[PDB]
Amino acid sequence: ASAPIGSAISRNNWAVTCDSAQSGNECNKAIDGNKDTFWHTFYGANGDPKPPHTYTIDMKTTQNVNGLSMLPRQDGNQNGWIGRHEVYLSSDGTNWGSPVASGSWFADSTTKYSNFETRPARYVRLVAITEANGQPWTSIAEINVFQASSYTAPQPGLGRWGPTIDLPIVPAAAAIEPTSGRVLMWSSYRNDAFGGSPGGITLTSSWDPSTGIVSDRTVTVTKHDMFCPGISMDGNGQIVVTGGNDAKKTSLYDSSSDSWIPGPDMQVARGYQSSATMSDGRVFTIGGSWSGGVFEKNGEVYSPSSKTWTSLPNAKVNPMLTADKQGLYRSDNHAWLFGWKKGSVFQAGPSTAMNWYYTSGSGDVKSAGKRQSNRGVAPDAMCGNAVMYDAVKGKILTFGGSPDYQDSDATTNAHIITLGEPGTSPNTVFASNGLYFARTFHTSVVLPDGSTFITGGQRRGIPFEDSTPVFTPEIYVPEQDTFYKQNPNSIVRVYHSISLLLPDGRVFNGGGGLCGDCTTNHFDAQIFTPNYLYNSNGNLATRPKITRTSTQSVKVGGRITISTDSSISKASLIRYGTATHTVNTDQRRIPLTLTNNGGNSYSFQVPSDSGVALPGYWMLFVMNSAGVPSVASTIRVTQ
Ligand SMILES: [Cu+2]
Ligand code: NA
Repeated sequence: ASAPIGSAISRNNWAVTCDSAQSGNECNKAIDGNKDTFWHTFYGANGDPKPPHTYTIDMKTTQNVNGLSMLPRQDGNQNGWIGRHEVYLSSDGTNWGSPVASGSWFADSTTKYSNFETRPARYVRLVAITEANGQPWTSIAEINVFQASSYTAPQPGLGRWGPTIDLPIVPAAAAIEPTSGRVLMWSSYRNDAFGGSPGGITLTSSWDPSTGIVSDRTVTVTKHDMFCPGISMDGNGQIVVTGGNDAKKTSLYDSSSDSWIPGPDMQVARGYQSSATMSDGRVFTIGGSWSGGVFEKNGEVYSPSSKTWTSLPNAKVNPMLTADKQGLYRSDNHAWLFGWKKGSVFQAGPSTAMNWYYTSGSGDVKSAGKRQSNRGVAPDAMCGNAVMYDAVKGKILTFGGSPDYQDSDATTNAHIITLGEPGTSPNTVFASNGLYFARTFHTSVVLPDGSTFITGGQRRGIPFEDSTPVFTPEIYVPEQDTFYKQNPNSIVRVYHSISLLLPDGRVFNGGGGLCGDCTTNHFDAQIFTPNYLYNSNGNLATRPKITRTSTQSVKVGGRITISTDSSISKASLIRYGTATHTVNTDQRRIPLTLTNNGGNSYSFQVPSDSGVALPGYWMLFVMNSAGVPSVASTIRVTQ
């Protein structure tokens, strides 16, 4: 199940309008209180008019609306189940604006919801764009609208949340398809659950930001239930998905061909391990006792060229284990890995102990010291996040998490780690005064300007429970060493949530749940628009445009020339992300130094070290003096 974020609005005084209604299937059956009766558009003898179909409610008065529920027909018949839809709100009945929510609902008879930020409205409209099975009708047994306790206008200058993207699944794993710009999401063998999988199948769903279309596909060709995996974008731009529900499998997603290819089986079965792309395009993984057994799981490395997994038994997992109370089942999970120079992999945590992993010969591990600051040694921070926001300067910000995976209080601890050469102990300091809010299961992304956006989580980690939610996101501004609260959202984002940076510079945040019958499944995502996209008036700022790119494929150390439509002050390269269970080993930012060629023509060199400029796809953003970023250009970085 799912749940709405508000309380049902009394349907007494309401007045409803339908585009069509078959007699016996009146518009009003949708608001009778009887689940046996439903509104149904014309059929048979009244003809079969195709969607869009629309349901408009006049609440007579103004309510602080935050959601809607749609119970489909409960009579065993599927006809009229709503697929694609859009939700609109109006104070007047004529001016509807942009949808506050849109997306697709799964094809079943369960109640479906639309949760969105609170907005005063007297009118609500639900547009059924499609029918779950591609037929013409639209049927609704019951429709409800929910209201918030109160309404507080977002504060100016602090970003904005919305709209809501409704999905058929809980997106507990997601990636950006670099060639298409779509967000690829997956759940498990089911849309809302992972427990009890026969393995071998995964439900995926894609959202296209340009069209707003949500497309779904069941992947069986790799014979892998991809829930709880390792995820990396290799040196070729293929997304490598490892283990999880099918503990030894590897599935490869090729963005180019929009397809899934079986990969080689790993040497060791794992679930919940992290994997990290290396300076040579190879993928290194270690740990993962969620599945495949609980024992010491040492490193192994994937070669995309030979398509083999090779064990690195001397890259030992032992030094990175946390002191988790549940033991090894959790202590080797979600390592904070970063591919670095010369085939090295840095492990920044969650264990207090940081380590250098080496991939030559049969592997090696060397101590990189303890995460600590003038305030003391940092405790284990399972599900804390770690972001490389300046790969050139080896800067990684770490924050949040808790000593144990669950039933433990989250911390506000935040640190800056500065990496040097593999093998050396990196410098670590405390980040400002730590987070404004202790959180675990939160997610984050590095933004075009080098700031880190952090959102969601709870103060005490209780998987599948929406308790102690943190609704106020924070942004860390490295130049200032200061954290800033942003406008809060209304949907709890705790365990199984995700965040990705979109090519347009906005953040996609969604998921949470995946517990079958629980009521904490969140079949949606929201978009957070950072204040760098608005001008002073609260309107969207005008964005610099990248008119020309000399090339879209460059070797490390290579130069790129661009022309813009306006003078640019800054530019950054952001590697495309992948995300699940707080882990994102693929995102990273490289600040670029620009050569002004005169005439709004500029060049920059990509760093010559492939451990900095990890191969794969990257997003190129340019910023005007105002700080407003362009939409990204996609550049492939090869060694
Ligand atoms: Cu999980
Ligand atoms: Na009804």
